[PDB]
Amino acid sequence: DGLEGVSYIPYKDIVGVWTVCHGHTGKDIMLGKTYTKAECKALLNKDLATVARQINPYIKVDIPETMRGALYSFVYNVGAGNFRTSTLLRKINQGDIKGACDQLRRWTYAGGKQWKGLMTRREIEREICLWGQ
Repeated sequence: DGLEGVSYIPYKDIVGVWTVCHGHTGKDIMLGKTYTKAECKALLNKDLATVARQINPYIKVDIPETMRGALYSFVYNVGAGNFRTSTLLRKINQGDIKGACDQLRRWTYAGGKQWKGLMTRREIEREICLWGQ
């Protein structure tokens, strides 16, 4: 029972890049292969671990494990080099969770990319914002 909006067979995106599962790209993709749900989750695990490797040095405080997972999903979608990522991490490091929530809530109705992964953008907002309350 495949998830809505997940392609289990690799396809070329608009800019010509092979993609599969939760927006996975990379030289590891097997063209023509029908991926299982478990394999798609393994690719997501691999991609989020890569995000974590990039941003962990910039997370300087202990945070709830749910907030951590939310941050990895955020960065996976928005990009580690985006100023939005830098400002979000800085606010969390400072304990300005309300400020982090405010930042995220500007984008609630943007509605751009398909958010990739098993979390939704609203779930990320909820995770950070519910700690600000």
